[PDB]
Amino acid sequence: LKWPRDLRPLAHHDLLYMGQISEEDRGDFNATLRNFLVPRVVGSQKHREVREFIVRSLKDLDWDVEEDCFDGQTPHGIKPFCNVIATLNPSACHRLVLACHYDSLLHKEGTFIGATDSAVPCAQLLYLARSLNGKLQNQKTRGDGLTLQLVFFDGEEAFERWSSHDSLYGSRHLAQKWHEDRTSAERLESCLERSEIANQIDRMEVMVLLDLLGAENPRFYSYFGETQPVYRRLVNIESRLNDAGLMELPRRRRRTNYFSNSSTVGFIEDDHIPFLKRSVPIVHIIPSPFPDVWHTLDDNEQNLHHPTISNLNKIFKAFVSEYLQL
Repeated sequence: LKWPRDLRPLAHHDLLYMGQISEEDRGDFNATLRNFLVPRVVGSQKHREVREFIVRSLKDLDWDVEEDCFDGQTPHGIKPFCNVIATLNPSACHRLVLACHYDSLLHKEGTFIGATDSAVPCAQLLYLARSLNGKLQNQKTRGDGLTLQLVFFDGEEAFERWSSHDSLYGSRHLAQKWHEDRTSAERLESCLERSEIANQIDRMEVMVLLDLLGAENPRFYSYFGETQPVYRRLVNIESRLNDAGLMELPRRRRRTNYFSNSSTVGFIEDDHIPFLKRSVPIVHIIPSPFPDVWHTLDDNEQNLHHPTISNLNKIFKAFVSEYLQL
């Protein structure tokens, strides 16, 4: 079976313009990121402040923003959680869904910033929205049944020992709410004709999950067959960007090669898992191997590699522009 949306390739000139990262872009992304570079412990004050910042930032760009709050029991007792869900055009039938988590790991030995995990991926999502905003507001006007949706999960990390009950507090909750919330094509703007929509979860066209990003030389693989047609667009985009000479490398005539055009499995359990059990196609942008710093106290700003971040932003901007045909 083919992908349900025709896969039409980014115009060369957009490819170039997405491949730019000016001084202002660097400044903007870094100023976005600085707000995240604090420990974001579930239930904490800084955690709350981080959430408020995400919300203000998306509402300031006329997205619909939802704060999805609930309490859950954990090995460390009861905790409040708030997922943040931002949707450009609510009434659009289908969503390209980009996601990360904004909670940080409770480390035993001290303050854990969680720069790759997932401060940077949270910055990346907001940066995309801010930099592509004019185009996103133009795309919305089409009313052609597709929009962009960002989710910033809460409580992804295990408090004690990773298990089915201790991890993914936010995803498990939202996946479930949305599965149970019934709808149909006739209640929604411009569904594709083949569509069989019985609930909100059916409206997630593909879920692209970002985690552990910001270190040198990531290596990604396609972790899901269902989503290989989409994963391929990442490989192709990285390649066009290198051809165009728009990747940042240490010497001239080098090429990045982050997205390996091959696959493996892992099943690195994550925020995708509860959506996957209800048939939501998934692309997990997570590296194999995990970085140096994973879950150490040195997952901090000093260990972030700004040339890699820039390159990835290029790929993500272009990727979103191609999927949504901006």
